[PDB]
Amino acid sequence: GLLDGKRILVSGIITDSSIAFHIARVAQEQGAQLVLTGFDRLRLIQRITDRLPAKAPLLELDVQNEEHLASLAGRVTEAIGAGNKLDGVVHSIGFMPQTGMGINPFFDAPYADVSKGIHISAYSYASMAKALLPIMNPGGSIVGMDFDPSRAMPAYNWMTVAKSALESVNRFVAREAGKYGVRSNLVAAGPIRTLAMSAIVGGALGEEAGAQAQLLEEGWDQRAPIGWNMKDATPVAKTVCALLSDWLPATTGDIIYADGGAHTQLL
Amino acid sequence: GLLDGKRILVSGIITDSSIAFHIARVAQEQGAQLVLTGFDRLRLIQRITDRLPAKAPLLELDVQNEEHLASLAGRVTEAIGAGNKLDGVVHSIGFMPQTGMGINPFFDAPYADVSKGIHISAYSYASMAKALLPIMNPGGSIVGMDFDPSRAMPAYNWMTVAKSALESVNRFVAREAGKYGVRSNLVAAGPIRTLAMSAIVGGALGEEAGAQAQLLEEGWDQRAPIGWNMKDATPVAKTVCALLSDWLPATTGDIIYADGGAHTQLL
Amino acid sequence: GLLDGKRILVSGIITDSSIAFHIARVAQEQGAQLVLTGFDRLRLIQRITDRLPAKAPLLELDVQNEEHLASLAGRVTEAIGAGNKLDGVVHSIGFMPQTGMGINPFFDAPYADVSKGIHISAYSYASMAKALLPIMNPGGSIVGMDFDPSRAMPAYNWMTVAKSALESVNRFVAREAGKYGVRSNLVAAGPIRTLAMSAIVGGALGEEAGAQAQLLEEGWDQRAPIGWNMKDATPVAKTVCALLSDWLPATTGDIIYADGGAHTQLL
Amino acid sequence: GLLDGKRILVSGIITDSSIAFHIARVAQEQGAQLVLTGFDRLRLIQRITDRLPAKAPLLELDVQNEEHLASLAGRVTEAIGAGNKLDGVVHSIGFMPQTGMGINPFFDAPYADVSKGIHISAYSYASMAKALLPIMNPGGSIVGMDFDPSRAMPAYNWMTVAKSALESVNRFVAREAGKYGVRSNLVAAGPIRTLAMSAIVGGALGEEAGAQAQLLEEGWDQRAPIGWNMKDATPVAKTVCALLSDWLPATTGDIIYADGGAHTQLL
Ligand SMILES: NC(=O)c1ccc[n+]([C@@H]2O[C@H](COP(=O)([O-])OP(=O)(O)OC[C@H]3O[C@@H](n4cnc5c(N)ncnc54)[C@H](O)[C@@H]3O)[C@@H](O)[C@H]2O)c1
Ligand SMILES: NC(=O)c1ccc[n+]([C@@H]2O[C@H](COP(=O)([O-])OP(=O)(O)OC[C@H]3O[C@@H](n4cnc5c(N)ncnc54)[C@H](O)[C@@H]3O)[C@@H](O)[C@H]2O)c1
Ligand SMILES: NC(=O)c1ccc[n+]([C@@H]2O[C@H](COP(=O)([O-])OP(=O)(O)OC[C@H]3O[C@@H](n4cnc5c(N)ncnc54)[C@H](O)[C@@H]3O)[C@@H](O)[C@H]2O)c1
Ligand SMILES: NC(=O)c1ccc[n+]([C@@H]2O[C@H](COP(=O)([O-])OP(=O)(O)OC[C@H]3O[C@@H](n4cnc5c(N)ncnc54)[C@H](O)[C@@H]3O)[C@@H](O)[C@H]2O)c1
Ligand SMILES: Cc1ccccc1Oc1ccc(Cn2cc(-c3ccccc3)nn2)cc1O
Ligand SMILES: Cc1ccccc1Oc1ccc(Cn2cc(-c3ccccc3)nn2)cc1O
Ligand SMILES: Cc1ccccc1Oc1ccc(Cn2cc(-c3ccccc3)nn2)cc1O
Ligand SMILES: Cc1ccccc1Oc1ccc(Cn2cc(-c3ccccc3)nn2)cc1O
Repeated sequence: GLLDGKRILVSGIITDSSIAFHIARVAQEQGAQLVLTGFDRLRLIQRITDRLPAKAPLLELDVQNEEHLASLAGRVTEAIGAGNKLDGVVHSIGFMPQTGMGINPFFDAPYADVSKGIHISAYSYASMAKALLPIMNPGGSIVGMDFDPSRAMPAYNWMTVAKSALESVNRFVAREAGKYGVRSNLVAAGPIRTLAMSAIVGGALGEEAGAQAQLLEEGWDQRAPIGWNMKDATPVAKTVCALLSDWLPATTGDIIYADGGAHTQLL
Repeated sequence: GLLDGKRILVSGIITDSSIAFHIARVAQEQGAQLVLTGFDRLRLIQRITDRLPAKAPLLELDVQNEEHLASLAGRVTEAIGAGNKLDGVVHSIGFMPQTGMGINPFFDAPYADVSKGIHISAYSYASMAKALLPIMNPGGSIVGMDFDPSRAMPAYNWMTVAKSALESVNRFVAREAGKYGVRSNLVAAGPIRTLAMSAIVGGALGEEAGAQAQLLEEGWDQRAPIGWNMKDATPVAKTVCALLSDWLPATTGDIIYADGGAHTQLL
Repeated sequence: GLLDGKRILVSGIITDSSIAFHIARVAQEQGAQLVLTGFDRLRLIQRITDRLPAKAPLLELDVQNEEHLASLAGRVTEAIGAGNKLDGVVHSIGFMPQTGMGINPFFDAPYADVSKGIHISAYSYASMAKALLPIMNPGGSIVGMDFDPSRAMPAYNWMTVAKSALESVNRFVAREAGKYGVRSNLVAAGPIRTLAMSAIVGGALGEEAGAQAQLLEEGWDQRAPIGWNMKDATPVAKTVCALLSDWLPATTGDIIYADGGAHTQLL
Repeated sequence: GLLDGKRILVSGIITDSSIAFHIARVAQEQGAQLVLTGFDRLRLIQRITDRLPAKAPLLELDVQNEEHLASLAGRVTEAIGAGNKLDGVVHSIGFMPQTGMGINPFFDAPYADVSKGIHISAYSYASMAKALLPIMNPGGSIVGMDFDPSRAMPAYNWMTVAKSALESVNRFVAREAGKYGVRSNLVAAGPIRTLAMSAIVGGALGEEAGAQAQLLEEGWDQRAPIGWNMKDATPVAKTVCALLSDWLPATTGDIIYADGGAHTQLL
């Protein structure tokens, strides 16, 4: 059991296909005690989480609500029992208005919208560290989720630009985080079939949405030396737990690529 | 002459210390017929432009102003005579509330503020692109000003994150600018003491900021294999003018490091 | 146990301060049955390995010897018993003649000598993948030691170049090793005083070179957001064990930074 | 004219479709006094060099020839008149045995051949810099030819490794030419149909060469935001002149991308 002891916060669950779900599962399979946080559809996230191995707490956290952020360390400490601190925080959060995604012209998305995506997808990583680092033991990890925005691509539009700032924010978080002996990292996963995969990126594609298999399976399974599997999230979960473990103890402000090696290949 | 005949629009002039002032001057010397935009202190900017070698038109461009961007389309054409287009555009524009800068803590920066910075620092590259690309001739360049943000650093804080996104946006303009025959690039300059810079370097933004800003400005020259001068703005103006020219016709979505080679060395 | 049941070959031990030795000890601690290789002073190496927490077989491997490579495939299976195969291979091997290193100019190293360093430090990575992939299991892992050569530096000179090579070779091996079910990566470690290093650090390879040394070695702890101490190889000896394990299953051709996060920071 | 009165040494011409040939032509149009260096078939190079828009001195230079480099500064001074110096060096030199190219398996290229490949196409950039830096005026430029080696790719095999070091070397020539006030940069060009393309890459690629070649132009013009045409060598010739002129006066140890901007895009 790799994450034994280790109390870990885990945000961004919505379905049993949602990335955070498998991070949560694999964590529990390795002896982690969890605290999970939801957003908007709580009765529904609630139903989902019972499928996880252990009975685990569920806090509400709209990452745009300044009140939810203040009362966060509060609500958490009362869930793992005061005295005990957090060893891990997982940030699997993202949103971006459909107006700056897929076939909708890049120039046409308004800043009002792109701000919302950037607030949730990237800034919220720093605002969560503010909230949680206090209630964290030294040697514990923060892990956030990233998709390689280092090159531009069709569809991913303004979410590329957001994830691009996520990366930057993550290198500045690892400094504040290090003051407490805590690491801050992102995992750059390949594509995984989840809700956002199909609803956000999927719907904003419209007619040229048959692209999603050409582009993708082209840029990933074809490129990856060990193959990629859009239907298999356990790889990226296994990788997220490695950063939560003590086994990458000198890695911080970094990005790990769980993408089948596809960013290191051109063809 | 170099930019002979070409019609370049240049934004971001505020003083004669400003990067935009030099890009403008060096341009004019090479035969560029200009158009300028300023922001806020228009009468004060009017004074400074008359110091440039030749007289050039001046337009008001609040980059946050929805009206301005829209009419900007026309106001320019009315300024160079309809039946004439721009063969280049320079975006030397930037901002961040003294809270995502300096001694001011990284976490303390409110998103309300971090956004106002990003709106002006990064997004407005796409703003101007959509605004102006219709009145742009094939063969033209768009050149934005950038500061190497791939690594974190003290004080610069949320401006790094904004510059980090501005780079990602640059690659998504490159794609749309490509329709019209235009290249999109950033010149990553090293530091020049200006209105914005020298403010935080004297302790106005804290004594511990001006401290960390020495180590930067000094250690930069050390690394630069051909040296670095905070006071000479001419080489970056010269480099920006090279992209405006006919001489880099295979560069787009890309970044040119005009930093005296500093980013390539470790010590 | 982490490598519980895995049978890993570890090259490159020469003292009890070699990055190798620690990788091997930590690997043994986690339940990994081992096989080792040594070079040159084989008699003294014998002494060293015995101080390991477990008995391990020792093979001779002059990575330049085109014969040693040829038999190596077989000599190993002989050492773990036919019908058994390796679940991991480690490559902590490197060498550069004191002419492309130190007070010695960059220009003065002859190609004869530069090549020797490149044969042992870079090419010899594919050398061993060739020799060993046949006898490797699926799920297996290849890991070799890297030192961040993306930016140039004083003194390291040609070993810098040979790492830039080694980095590229790693991405190719990944393609070939992917055929057998095997990931191939590099742990990019910070500086460790491991004899090899600590030689130049005291004035052996010049006093001005040893000067430029501690400016790096200390410039590191300052940059590293969680700090970095050069006398402790246990953080990196673990990050190697992370890749050998089954917890990094989506990563190949990649480079992991166990450097205390100093490659992410500028200051 | 752009390079008026400047004296420039261009190596590695061998056809009228060689890249160094177009670099020569375009420089002369800008008004440069050239000095060329060929290799082996010096008499045939001579027939080709009269095709140039001017007459210019042609020397013999086997970069693998200890005598040639040794005499090199000599027979150059002699051919531009003494008291005069160089302002420009173009390094357009490359080679790798067919054994480490195309479909010829990667592990099977012997280090014997992989070494010759490096030395010539990589090391030689440093050994020429030594040869000429003495005889260069401050303000000059050394320029190399590079293919983007950051990600791996089919066929380009061990030549990816050479170019992968040709960069690491170029960052060390940068700081030794720093001493003399001279810049050292590489131009990463896109694919351009030349002799080497057809003989070494399309030669060691079997019957399926030319098929991958037609499919590369397509899948590059695609990725390029401003398109790309393999038959036109002009744009990369124009980019290398931009690096010789005064106009990128603060760019050294760096790489300029002349690929139509394809590396910044993923699809
Ligand atoms: N599956 C992919 O292809 C993929 C690959 C790499 C990285 N990512 C990133 O990793 C994460 C995983 O996303 P996913 O694939 O699981 O889709 P998902 O929608 O199932 O998970 C994303 C989560 O965002 C949460 N969320 C949305 N708005 C919020 C707000 N205002 N405040 C707090 N939470 C909010 C949702 O409740 C949801 O559970 C995201 O950050 C995403 O951008 C996804
Ligand atoms: N000073 C340096 O050392 C340096 C180095 C590298 C990159 N840069 C970048 O170059 C650009 C400008 O640098 P600078 O030294 O000239 O700063 P500056 O303060 O001297 O002038 C920059 C411009 O910001 C403009 N601006 C602010 N808000 C605006 C808005 N809402 N709408 C339109 N314009 C607005 C101002 O009007 C001003 O003219 C920026 O993008 C900056 O990040 C500066
Ligand atoms: N010392 C550090 O701080 C440091 C940091 C990052 C990466 N590295 C890398 O890690 C590896 C080893 O570093 P180290 O700290 O263990 O120093 P070390 O000298 O103790 O280990 C280097 C190895 O070179 C081996 N060697 C030389 N020629 C050989 C050949 N022909 N065949 C087989 N082995 C040969 C030696 O036997 C020795 O074990 C290298 O690849 C090196 O560049 C070292
Ligand atoms: N062909 C492309 O599209 C392309 C793209 C990016 C970079 N490049 C680079 O540009 C340069 C030239 O390639 P090219 O397209 O002009 O092919 P080319 O063969 O027409 O020119 C290459 C030159 O290398 C010379 N050469 C080979 N061995 C030599 C040696 N031992 N000493 C001195 N000269 C030697 C050749 O004789 C020839 O003149 C190389 O560095 C190459 O890798 C080419
Ligand atoms: C949570 C969230 C909010 C907002 C946006 C996305 C999102 O979640 C993600 C969903 C999928 C991916 C990866 N991805 C994209 C597409 C694709 C389609 C077309 C072109 C190229 C990529 N396919 N696989 C990354 C994500 O971050
Ligand atoms: C217009 C504008 C508004 C708001 C902020 C910046 C800005 O413009 C810039 C001005 C100078 C630079 C370069 N730079 C960095 C530093 C430094 C500072 C603090 C700490 C360590 C380094 N000094 N000089 C970059 C800019 O983007
Ligand atoms: C195995 C081997 C053979 C030959 C040479 C090196 C070598 O191995 C390494 C030893 C130490 C390092 C890390 N490192 C570099 C320096 C340093 C010195 C001068 C300037 C700036 C850095 N100090 N610590 C990396 C290595 O690859
Ligand atoms: C001078 C020299 C000696 C030896 C080898 C190359 C060389 O020079 C070059 C020749 C052509 C290119 C461009 N390129 C690559 C390939 C390709 C085909 C298939 C897959 C992936 C790449 N096709 N076109 C680049 C070069 O640097």
